[PDB]
Amino acid sequence: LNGLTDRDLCELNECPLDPGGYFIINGSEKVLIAQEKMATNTVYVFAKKDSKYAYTGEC
Amino acid sequence: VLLDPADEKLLEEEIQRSQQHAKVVPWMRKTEYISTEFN
Repeated sequence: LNGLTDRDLCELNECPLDPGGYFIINGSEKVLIAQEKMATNTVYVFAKKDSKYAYTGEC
Repeated sequence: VLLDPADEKLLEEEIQRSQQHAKVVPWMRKTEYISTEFN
């Protein structure tokens, strides 16, 4: 469905407005939700005062 | 016949408004419908 015209999308019975970005898995439309995380390879410093540590650096 | 648009206008009784539809109003656009030719 790539580089494909409105005429062709209509002829495939598929929406021209459909964004994309989802999977069909057993005839179900599935989206992968963007999971956030702490950035890799980047040093951080925090105060876990609830411990033997006054400060912890992390990577 | 010998007649003029100046004469023609005089045959009517009264025929000779709200002009503000076509105002600029930079905060007011136009509408969009369903074509068959787009991105």
